[PDB]
Amino acid sequence: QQLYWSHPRKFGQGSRSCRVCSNRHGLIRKYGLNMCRQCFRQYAKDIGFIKLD
Amino acid sequence: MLMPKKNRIAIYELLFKEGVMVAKKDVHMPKHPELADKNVPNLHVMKAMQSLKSRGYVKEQFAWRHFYWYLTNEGIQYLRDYLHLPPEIVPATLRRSR
Amino acid sequence: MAVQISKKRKFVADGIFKAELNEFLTRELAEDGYSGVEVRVTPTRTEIIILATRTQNVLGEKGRRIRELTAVVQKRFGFPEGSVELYAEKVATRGLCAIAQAESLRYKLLGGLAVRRACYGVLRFIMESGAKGCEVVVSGKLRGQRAKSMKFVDGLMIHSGDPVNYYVDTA
Amino acid sequence: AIHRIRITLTSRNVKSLEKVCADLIRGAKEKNLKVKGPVRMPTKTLRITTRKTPCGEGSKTWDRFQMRIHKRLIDLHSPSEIVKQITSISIEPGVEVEVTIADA
Amino acid sequence: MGRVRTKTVKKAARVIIEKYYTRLGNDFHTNKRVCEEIAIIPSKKLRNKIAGYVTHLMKRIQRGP
Amino acid sequence: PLQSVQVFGRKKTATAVAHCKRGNGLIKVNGRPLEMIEPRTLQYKLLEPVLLLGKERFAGVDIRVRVKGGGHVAQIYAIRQSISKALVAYYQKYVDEASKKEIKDILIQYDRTLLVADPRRCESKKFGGPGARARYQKSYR
Amino acid sequence: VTVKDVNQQEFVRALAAFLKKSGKLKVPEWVDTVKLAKHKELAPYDENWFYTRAASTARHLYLRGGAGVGSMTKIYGGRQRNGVMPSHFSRGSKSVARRVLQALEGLKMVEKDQDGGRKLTPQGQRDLDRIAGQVAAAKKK
RNA sequence: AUUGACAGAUUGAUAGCUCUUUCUCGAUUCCGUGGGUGGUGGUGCAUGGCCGUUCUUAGUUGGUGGAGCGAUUUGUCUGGUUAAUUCCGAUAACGAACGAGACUCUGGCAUGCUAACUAGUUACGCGACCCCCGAGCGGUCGGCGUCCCCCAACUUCUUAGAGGGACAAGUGGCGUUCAGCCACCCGAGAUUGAGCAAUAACAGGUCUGUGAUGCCCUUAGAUGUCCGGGGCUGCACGCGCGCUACACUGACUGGCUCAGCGUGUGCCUACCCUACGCCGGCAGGCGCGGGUAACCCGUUGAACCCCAUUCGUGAUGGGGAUCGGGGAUUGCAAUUAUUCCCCAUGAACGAGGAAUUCCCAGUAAGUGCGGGUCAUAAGCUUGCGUUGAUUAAGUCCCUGCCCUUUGUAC
Repeated sequence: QQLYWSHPRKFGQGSRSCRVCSNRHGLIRKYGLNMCRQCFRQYAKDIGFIKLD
Repeated sequence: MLMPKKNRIAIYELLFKEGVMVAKKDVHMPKHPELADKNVPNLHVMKAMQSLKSRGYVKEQFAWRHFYWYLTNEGIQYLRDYLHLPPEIVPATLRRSR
Repeated sequence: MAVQISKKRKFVADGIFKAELNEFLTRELAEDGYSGVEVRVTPTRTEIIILATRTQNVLGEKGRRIRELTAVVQKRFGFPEGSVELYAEKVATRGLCAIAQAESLRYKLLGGLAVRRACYGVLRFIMESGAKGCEVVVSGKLRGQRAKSMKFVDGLMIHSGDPVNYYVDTA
Repeated sequence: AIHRIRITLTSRNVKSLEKVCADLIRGAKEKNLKVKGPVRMPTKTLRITTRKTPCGEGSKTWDRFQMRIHKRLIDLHSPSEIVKQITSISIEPGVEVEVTIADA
Repeated sequence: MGRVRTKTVKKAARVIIEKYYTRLGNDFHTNKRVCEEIAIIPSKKLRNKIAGYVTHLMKRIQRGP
Repeated sequence: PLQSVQVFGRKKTATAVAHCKRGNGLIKVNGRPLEMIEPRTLQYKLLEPVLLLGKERFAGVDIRVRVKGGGHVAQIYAIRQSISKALVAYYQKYVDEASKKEIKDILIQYDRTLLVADPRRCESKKFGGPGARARYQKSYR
Repeated sequence: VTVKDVNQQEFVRALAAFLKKSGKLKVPEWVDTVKLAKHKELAPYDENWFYTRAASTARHLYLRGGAGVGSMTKIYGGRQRNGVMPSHFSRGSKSVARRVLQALEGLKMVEKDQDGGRKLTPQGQRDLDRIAGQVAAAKKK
């Protein structure tokens, strides 16, 4: 019971997930995006990012 | 009609108090955002709502690991029956438009 | 309370919020004729304009669905009570909206009208609406189980350049 | 009270931000006092480079998603009522306005 | 070894000279501003090119048709 | 009324500003004379303009120079351009134009760099390689 | 004549000799044994190095003030052979810088400034700028 | 009904998991059936989306007309021209669409304009402080650090606005005296470098990015899920991108001295950048401060370079693998060495066979520093500057690609 989630989930790629897909690989952590790199590409336009160069 | 009574019944009342209710799809939250009377966590909340939906007394939308439970009229009538509430009640949709 | 987060980070977070809300509105008001959100913050208030065709449907009965959506938005994004308001505006020339038309086609396909004919009609509608031109692509398993693609096209179109950014509404 | 009020217009768009800046200067000239012209700060470039590929197995090609961000701050020597009248006008775009009281 | 004019230049210059032969002259920077006035040329570079071909046609006109 | 002229030289990212003034012709960079700066093999460079035009042309014009950015060589090429440019700008304004023209001619025939700044600037790297133009090695087999 | 008018290399030699002749610095116990920074394969070959770098710190302080220990480590930084891996920066030894700065403090060359970090003092400005004048009056070379 | 339990045996476990033995929500349950639900299970040869590639070259398309029984063809071309199906010009075609070009960002020119305490200040004024700071008998100068605000003066440097700015526009040739090419003047000489990028494809990759997803499988002794441990790092061997080198155009030890993109806490789940002061040889430790940032880090005092060192062609002080002993930090935990520091050890390697990669201008190469991942953190990557070559300015020989004619049993 008390040991069900009892493993240090404070740091490293166990803890941090994406805020959209929720898979825990290739997170754009920079500028607090915290989203899958594929997800980022998906939404980028809405976020305000734009490919100029 | 299930589980710890105090938790479940508090969920139902919060769902009635507002028209809607939300969660986050995150099993491990010994608190729940909003609510927070005593643990009454994510799950219990989330599993109640899924039970509601199955019997057809609430609707759904998911969007970015988060859940959005809009409540039905038949659902409202189920909740009022459960909580032996008066016929006036006013859930949430009263709101003066103009 | 007294945070004042980074000018860098804040703008990123704002766009992220805007994008999540766009998804949720797309997911919720799909069938209902959703055509975008146009948010703007103000002193002690955050107006958020829903753009759609069937405005009566998005509002609901007597004022209902809009109120449910405001409450849900309040609950989700950490907004005070009366710090946010959903304003449904009717889309001018719904034909020239691409995402509205892509929805209309999705609906038609779900109903069971032929893959061609629904897509052809939609194309004819957007050209009557007064476009420079169009390009409508349906793809996947169009009869049998070996994936093909339709590609109904007309008029003046562009792919290259910067101008594509603001001259073609894509969906 | 008269005090050294500071407006700070930050935005993602340039044209919209400059238009707002111009309108605030016009409003300051109308209700004459002072200005200390709109100070262009060095624009930042919020940049993300990612792989175009989902998965690993194309030729390795990269996106370079930019996001520019501009700050025009404007000094002013006035009372509060005039500032509220000015700053209430020039809204609808994404221009974030931050009005500081005095000095810092 | 490079800069040939596209038809989007050439057509615009010919059309300019067909309507405004009188305004246009040999000196490039005069008629560079004429091209601005009489025609809605969206970009600066394109304008600048058109005028360059306009000058070149003027020179051809000043020496038979 | 004083005769002040503040003129800049450039090379990659080296903004050397030489400042001429009605003086006795010291000519010092940041806070020190032209006999240090201290890449030293390139001393004749930062001397060149003075050596070409002589002390007679400089004579009555003291020049304080300030430099920042770039690397050692780029800074020298900046100051060398700047002090010569400044001298020309002084002669334009507070002497006579025929004298300036003569100085300009004497400089250019030596090197056009003394007045005209190179546009050359560091080219940007593109993915798929360690530099701008070079690519990462291909494996093939 | 100031210190900037002198070729900084032959300045620090003369300052070091000055600091030896004075003989009231406070060279600590280690000097012989110590490495000098995590950079280095070896210790200094010049066995009375402390005097030399003390001089070098002082002259740095004259040129740029407000220099803390961290700032003194940064200036005495360099390449770090990882050997089989590629090279990187490494900041110089803190303690030696701190001992040098405390030694100069006892001399009354320097004084810890307001807003943190060392600056050299008038009585220090004396010695630095005196020996500059000595170097200038060595010979015309 | 039959959810949830201190023992003690057992157990890795302080898993009420079990056997034992007291009690509990009290309407939860257990059993079917329908049926869900989950799945980094299978299937990319069931699909979507997204990439990649063919294919970075100049290519692709329909309407109407003409030619053919027709598949088709013409348009979309003999010729010149161009980077270009770019133009000029020819003409059973006519008049169009995409692509290319234009376009967007960037680079470099503006003593022009608008601009400033979060730029400089800029030169003044030196109002000075300031001590002999120095020159100098003393005045006047040289130099900074700064103490500076504002009722000093502005925009040369600075930031970034909107303008201008080059067009093949001038002169000379060459060219049907068209399209254009070459040179030279003025001055950036059409060419700074990216971004975007057609038709039709491929049964390219991706179901392990998605609450995009069909079907199939599995579904309580679970392929669900969580906890402990291990593994993905195992070494007769073979290949691929890399780093370090083989030295004296060097190594070491001092000294001197110049950057540019960035990034940064008070967070989506627990923590940033760090100045200054002491303690520690060193990694590091302890104090106090500044910083949601042109404000603090930060004149980011980078490396190579430069200038004095010694060393002397010896597997040498080149090289720094392997390995012994100790010490630090990160962490819940570091043994199969997490990283870092120290002492010690001191391998092959004396420039690499057949092969084959990449590149033409601030490029190659050297050289460091940012960003990414990141508690801990780059031999990778993606950016940044700093130093700065040789050689080309062409050709189809190889390898390929584009058009035309041609042959073809594909």
